Formats: sequence, structure tokens, C-alpha cells
Amino acid sequence: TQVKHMMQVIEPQFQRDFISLLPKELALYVLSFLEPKDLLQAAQTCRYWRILAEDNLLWREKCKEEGIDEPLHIKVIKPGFIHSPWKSAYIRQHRIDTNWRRGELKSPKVLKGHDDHVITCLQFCGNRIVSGSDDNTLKVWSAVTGKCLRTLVGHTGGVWSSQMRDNIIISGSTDRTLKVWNAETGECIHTLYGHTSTVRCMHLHEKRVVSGSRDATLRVWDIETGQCLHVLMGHVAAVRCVQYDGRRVVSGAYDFMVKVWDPETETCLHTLQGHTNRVYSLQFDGIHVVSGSLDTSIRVWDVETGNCIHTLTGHQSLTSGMELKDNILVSGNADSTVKIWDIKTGQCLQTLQGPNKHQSAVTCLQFNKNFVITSSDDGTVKLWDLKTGEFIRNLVTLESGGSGGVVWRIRASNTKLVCAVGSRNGTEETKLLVLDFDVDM
Amino acid sequence: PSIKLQSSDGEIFEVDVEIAKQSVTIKTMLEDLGMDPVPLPNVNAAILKKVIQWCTHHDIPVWDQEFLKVDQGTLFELILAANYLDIKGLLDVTCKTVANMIKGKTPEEIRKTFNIKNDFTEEEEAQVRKENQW
Repeated sequence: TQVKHMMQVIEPQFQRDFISLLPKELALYVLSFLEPKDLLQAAQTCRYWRILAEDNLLWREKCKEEGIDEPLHIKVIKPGFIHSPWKSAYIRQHRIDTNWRRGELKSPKVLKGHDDHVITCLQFCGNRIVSGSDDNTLKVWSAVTGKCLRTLVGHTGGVWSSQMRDNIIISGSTDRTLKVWNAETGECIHTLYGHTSTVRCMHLHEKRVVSGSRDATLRVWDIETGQCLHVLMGHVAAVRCVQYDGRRVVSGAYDFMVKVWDPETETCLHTLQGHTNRVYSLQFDGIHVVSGSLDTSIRVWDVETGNCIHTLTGHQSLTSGMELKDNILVSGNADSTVKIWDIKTGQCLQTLQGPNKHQSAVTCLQFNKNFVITSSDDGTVKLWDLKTGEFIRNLVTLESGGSGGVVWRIRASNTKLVCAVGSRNGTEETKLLVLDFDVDM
Repeated sequence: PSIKLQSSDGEIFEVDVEIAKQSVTIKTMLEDLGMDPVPLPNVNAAILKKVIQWCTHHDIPVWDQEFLKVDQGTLFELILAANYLDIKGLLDVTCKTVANMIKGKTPEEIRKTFNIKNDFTEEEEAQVRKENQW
């Protein structure tokens, strides 16, 4: 079916080739052994092959191979051709990937905002970008249009932590209060008071948001009710980073300690000791908590045992950014280095340096199976080959990157890159750069 | 023990059971339908003799690859022999072997391997190339 239907219509009859004669199925069981790259070539072979290399189910897999899961359905030329929603979905990715990799930068949608201020946190939840700024506001943008949709005006202190979950923006401010927001109406539906110090960080998980603050206590808030279900007290210093998987609350405070909490019973299940300094970044896959300290190291902990699993050393400075995914850790470090680790093996898979290494501190990083996107004080957002660890190109290169221009944070969707760009000095008007790496399909 | 199976050619093959039961088809006919001589219409002695050779021998194995060094006719023959005999093993090896013949990019080259006439019109071929760009 579909493949059959194609033959009975295009009529690619008479083919003196091995696979054209093989029963449709077998020809497929054959082409299936080909990597997409090949299939694509095999598809340019002959109408017959093409029609085969187009077996929908054949790509539904090649896609689940590149983690597509969603086949795209484009939307009238001569001799019809039943395209595979998956082959196209796959190509879309290949192309998107390529558009990212060597795809010509289109001149990003500049989102002038937070004039003369720092976008202290960035949230990118499909088409909606939420820039948090120390200008006490947050702005919800359209990664699409690039137009500012709303400006979460409400905080009296600068916003320093933000979380979003479609229409639900949660901002943490120096003003000592989280604020739940309706990204659409931009209205503050809640003002979470309980934090006396600055709400530095906050990790939202479903209907709850654990917030970390300089007050040494994290607070689990019910994004819906606005209540503060719990208050994690056990941190001597300020909590710079927080991770909440809904089960536990991993925290990192300037107290060199990483506290694993069972929010429910406001009990510090674990006190991860190992960082000879302030733990700034945290990552937690529900199994491993990855603490990144100013102590230069990144400790991979076992949330269960609380036992340090790996003391990933290598960075020469403060590991600011840090993204954990599939036990693969990519740490952004002030050392201008980004590192990719196999937190399972503790191996430093890669180090993103090279002639095109970042010049100054790595401020943010995003990464998928293919690339590591790294922003830096050097005003450049670099695209790296996660796998090869090779620098690919600078997605962004603030002409001021060196004269004060900087890229604070970035968020990458599979198709676009949002970058909080700006500077302490008026050399880069604080804005968001929304690079779009989608393809015309 | 051992059982006898008859190729399409009409050639009976005394192939040890189990060794032949690698072909669930043969197996099915031996354990379910119970064929004194397992009639294999789709497989001639030539190829059946080859599948057995492959079976009595049980990523492309460091042997199957040689055993399949044969020409396309045979390969194709085995693809079916395997498919007909339902010998996932042989089938995977052979089919892959073909695939490998394709794994090398370049449509033009892929043809030089399977003959294949480029039956794409002016615009068509272009479109096909544009669609399977890389």
C-alpha cells in the first residue's frame, strides 16, 4: 500500500535492476539496511527506486532513528508522487540540522528589549520567548514574529530566574518574590512571597516551581494555587541553582553544598559534599544530579545514594551553563570552554575549544544529539558538533562581542536560536537574537 | 536426526533437521504439515544447495560475506530463497549485501551497480535531486 499504489500509477515498468525485480517487500527489507543518506541517493536512482526509497514506514523508523517521532505533512505537480510524511520529516531535520550547521545565517530577528539592561534569564517554549531582565521585567516574545507580545511588569526587583510552561511564566526576582505569569495576558496570576532574599533560580516542573534564593532556602510553589507548598531550609549560603523533577529538589548553593530535597517533607534527603566552592550550576536527570561549582569541577552525584559518582574536573573556572541530557553533560564554563561529558563514564567526551573556541566566558549552552550551541561573553554563539566536538561556526557574532557585546543566554529550539545579547556598556543594546534555522518545505 | 527436502528442480536434499529447520518454512512443513520430502517450489536445487550451505554454517559475518561474494543473480535468488524459506538470517545477510552495493551514494554509481536506466525526465530528475538533497 502507498508503495503499491505508486507503481500502479507512475508505471516505472521494465527495470533491469536487482531491487526492481525483488518483491516490493524484499526490495524494502533491503533498502531498510541503507542509512537515510543512501536511501536518498537510491531514490534518485530511478522512478522505481525512488518510489521504494519512499516507503513511509521505512522512514517512520529512520526518523525514530534521528528522534523525529513526528512525520511532517507538507501541503500538486505532474505525475503524482506519494511522499513519505517521514522521509520529508527526516529531510526537514537533516536540512534543519544542515541549516544550523552550515546553513547561512539569515540575519536574526532582533528583539530590541530591556534597554540598557541584562536579560538575566531566557525561556523558549515554542514560538514564545520569555526574556527575564534585571530591569524588573520579563518580556514574552514571538520567536515567530519577533514582536514583543507582553512585558511582565510587576516585579520591583530585577528578574533573575524564569521558568515557563506554555502561557505560564514564573519569574524569580531580587525583589524576593516569584511571580507566576500568564504569558498570553501578561498578567501576574500569582506573586509567590516567602523568599526574603533574591529569587536567584527556580526550576518549574509541571504545576510546581522550586525556587532557589540568596536566602539559603528554596521554595516549592504551586504554580496553580500560588501557595508555597514547601520551604527547603538547610543551605548555609545562597542557592544559585535548583533542579526539580517533581520527585526531588536538587539544589546548589554558594555553600559549596548541593542539597537533594524531598520537597514533600521539606527534608534535605541529601547534602552532596564535594565542591570546594560555590556550586553555581545544577543539572538533574532524576538519577544523577550534576553540580557545577566555581570550584572549577562538576560533580556527578547519585541522587539516590547521594554518593558522588564522578568529579568531572577539567574546566579551569566557573561552570556557568550546564545541560544534562541522556547522561551526556555539556558544561559551559567561564574558562571560555564548553565541555561534553558522559556523566555515566565520567569521560570528558569533548572540549569545545579550538581556534574558534570562545574568547571569553561561555555564558550559555544548548545542545542536542547533533550540536552544542554555546553563547559567550565574546558576543558569539557558536555551533559545535556535539559528536565530534569540533567547532562548526558562529551562529552569532556580535560585532561588539569584544567591545563589551555579550550573549548572556541562549535557548535553542530544534529550529531556531534565541540569544539574549547586550552589554554592560552601551555597545550592544540588550536584545534577543532569534536565528531561524527552519527550512522551506 | 535429519530430514529430506525437495527443491523445485525436483532434487531431494538430505539435510540434517535443525540445520534445515533454520528455514521456518521448511521447519513449519516438517513440524506442522509434515512433508516426507519438503517440497520447496520457490527454491531450486541450485539455490537450495546454497541456502543449506549457508545454514549448515549456522553486521555482515566474516564468512557470509564471502559466501555471498556470488553474482547478483544468485544473491537475488538467495534473497528469495531466504525470504521463501523464511530464513531471517540468510535474508538479512543477503539483503544487506545488496544494500551495501547501494551504500556508496551517487545515484549514477548506484545504477552502474544495478544497471538501472535513469528514467527521470528533465524536470523530474532535478526534483528528485532537490528532494533528496544532502
